[PDB]
Amino acid sequence: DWGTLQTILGGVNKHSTSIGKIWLTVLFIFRIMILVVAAKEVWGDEQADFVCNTLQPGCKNVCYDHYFPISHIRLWALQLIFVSTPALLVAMHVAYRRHEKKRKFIKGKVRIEGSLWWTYTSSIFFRVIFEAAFMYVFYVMYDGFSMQRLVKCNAWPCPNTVDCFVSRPTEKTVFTVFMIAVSGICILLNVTELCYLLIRY
Amino acid sequence: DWGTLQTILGGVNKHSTSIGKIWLTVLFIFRIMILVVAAKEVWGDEQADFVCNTLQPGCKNVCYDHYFPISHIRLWALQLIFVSTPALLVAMHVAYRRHEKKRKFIKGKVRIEGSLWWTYTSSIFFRVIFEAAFMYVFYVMYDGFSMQRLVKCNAWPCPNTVDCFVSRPTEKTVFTVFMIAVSGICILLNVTELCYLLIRY
Repeated sequence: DWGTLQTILGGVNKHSTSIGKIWLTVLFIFRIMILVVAAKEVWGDEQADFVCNTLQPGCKNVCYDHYFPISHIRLWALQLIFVSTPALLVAMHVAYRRHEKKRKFIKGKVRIEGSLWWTYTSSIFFRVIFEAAFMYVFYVMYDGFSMQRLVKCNAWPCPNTVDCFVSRPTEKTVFTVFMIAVSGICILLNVTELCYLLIRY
Repeated sequence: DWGTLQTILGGVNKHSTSIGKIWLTVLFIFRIMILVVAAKEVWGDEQADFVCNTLQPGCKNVCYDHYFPISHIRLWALQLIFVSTPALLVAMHVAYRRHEKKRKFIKGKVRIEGSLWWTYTSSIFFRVIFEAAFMYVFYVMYDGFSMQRLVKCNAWPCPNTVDCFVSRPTEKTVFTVFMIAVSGICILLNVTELCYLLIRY
């Protein structure tokens, strides 16, 4: 039930008029499509085919870890999770509060644009707080903007400075580009919607 | 030319009357016979079949060394070398000084019993100084009087405390007994001759 149901509440009835309402969510899908291709495919090798040229037991495991603390595809994953949260927390805040107020005062819209159009504004703030909280780590945590073919790893139990080599560090980067590019694009659409709610107040 | 020539000068013409003159040298031969059996036969394995249960590169080499600094058969060897030295230094001091004084005053025995029976007394002192200098190390250097089946070796590059195992540590000990026993026997005969030169002065 992954993706089809998030839209049943995520793509709600009739919220705003900016052409960036759907655009942002079409990417949200696109962006989980690109990742549901990367993950199971290019990262399986991450640990397996990660070769350290040393016979020294401890080394290779320590050399992956010290170098791949939260692997990319689990970061990408967490991103799509956190940045998914505001989207579904709001949609949850709506289908609850709207169903509630309605079926309670029918037997016995200033607060529909009040309560909900307001939490949605802070959501849009949250979205870009996350989309940029990770975009940050993904750029600061991981030694520049990509990964090299080999790394020189000083992991504890290696003898002095040893070599190690990653698997397909280009294919791995390629997908770090797209996912970082679309991570920026999906930042602007998010900030344009935070901009439009700063223009008319 | 090993053994047969040391006797040509070692077992000289007519030195003393104690029945321990030949006895000591018959052992000297016996003792190089037992060692010329041990060495090439039981010690080849020392390093080869010395097994340390660890995958840790440095370890096994360091575990032999830290534990077998001057291997037994090279000690035994050095013994038979040093304790061989006084025997052949004297015999050398004789066949030289005797050949010299003779062929020099023939054309133009108070100093034969003086010079030579005196250096021979200090030789006998030297013999038992060596025979006991090593007998000492061989007992102090090597962790008791024999060797265990396995050792627990803390050699640097092992992970913590590792096991290792020696080759035929009994056959190795067996020959440490004989060679240490005959190292004691050959001490007493040496000291009995230093005793007989202390009795009549």
